[PDB]
Amino acid sequence: HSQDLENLYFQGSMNIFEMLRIDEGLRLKIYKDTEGYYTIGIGHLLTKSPSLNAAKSELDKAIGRNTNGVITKDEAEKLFNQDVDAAVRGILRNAKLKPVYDSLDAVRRAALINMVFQMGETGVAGFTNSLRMLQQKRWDEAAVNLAKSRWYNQTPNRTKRVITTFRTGTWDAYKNLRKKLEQLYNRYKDPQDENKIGIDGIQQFCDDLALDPASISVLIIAWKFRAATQCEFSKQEFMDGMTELGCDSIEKLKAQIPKMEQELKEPGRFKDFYQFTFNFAKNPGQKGLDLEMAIAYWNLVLNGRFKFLDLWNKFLLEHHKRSIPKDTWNLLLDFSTMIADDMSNYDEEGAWPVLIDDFVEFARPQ
Ligand SMILES: CCCN1CCC(N(Cc2ccc3c(c2)OCO3)C(=O)Nc2cccc(C(F)(F)F)c2)CC1
Repeated sequence: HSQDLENLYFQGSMNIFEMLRIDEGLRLKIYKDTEGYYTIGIGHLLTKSPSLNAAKSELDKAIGRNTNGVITKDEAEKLFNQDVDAAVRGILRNAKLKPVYDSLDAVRRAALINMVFQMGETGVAGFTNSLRMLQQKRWDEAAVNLAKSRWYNQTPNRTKRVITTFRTGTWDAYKNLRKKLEQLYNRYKDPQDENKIGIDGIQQFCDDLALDPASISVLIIAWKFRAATQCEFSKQEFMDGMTELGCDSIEKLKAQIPKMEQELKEPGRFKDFYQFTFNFAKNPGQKGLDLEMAIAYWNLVLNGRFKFLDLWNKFLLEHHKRSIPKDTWNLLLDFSTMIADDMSNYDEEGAWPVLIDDFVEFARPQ
């Protein structure tokens, strides 16, 4: 009962959790962070173990049920609140942070905690001049000074909101952000289902971004938004992606697209994108991907990368209808990577899909 959120009902509805939900984002399924470690919620590290089962054990232990690696928002808030309590304890025994923290009102304390989550105690303690201004209630001067920092350059939109919070002592920046995202989402949402954007809204989104829906850039955007399926774009996907990408407008999203595209050059990221495509393309009711749909997506994602793509098309157009399983999809990229220009190094004993064995027999003589 100690962690029950009902114990916080005397607070405002806006709080540090909701603040970090906007500034960092909330994930309700176990995922791997930057450094490859299993994480959930708002940046809550579960374990450094490579074992997902280990991560699930820790999570189940913490939540008190068999989660299967999926939690609710309220469960994420409980984890986050533990983390906040630890951050506050640290602040309160730090001679450079305690005096300013103690001096601040509740809303501005949240802004300081936000900073500590982003940059750690040492990072925040480096702002000696600005912290002194805050301790002295010189809010406008503190705001001006913080805006000159590398922090501002690293995360300008988050930093601006945190600074506004210090300037005003209100949640205005966060109310405004939420409203801006709601109003933007409302431009695209399905009028018959407010939980998602349908085909017409996706088209409008593409048009607003000046992109052809058939372009690889649109698939890259879906990948960055971790979209579940090609047929719709959920409210949760839209909000989570805009949050993760640090964007509260179409202009900002447009400026981010080239950066998304560049990520495909970093280690493992093209493979991640390629594998994502299968799940996105497949009918949610089906386990495999219809061959015709697989061809369409292969032609988008592998053109200019897979030197045998045209022969692959010729091969498949002769083939009978089948569901392409995930493993066959995934292994085609590995085939593309290893295969010699004349196919002379294919290992028939490599446990490739039969489809690829058959392709090599078809192609070697062409
Ligand atoms: C070779 C693969 C081509 N590809 C297939 C999927 C098409 N499509 C759904 C869509 C988008 C626009 C359409 C349409 C269907 O029919 C008419 O106009 C989507 O990408 N949907 C989508 C779903 C969630 C998020 C997003 C995204 F974030 F905008 F990128 C797009 C876009 C074109």
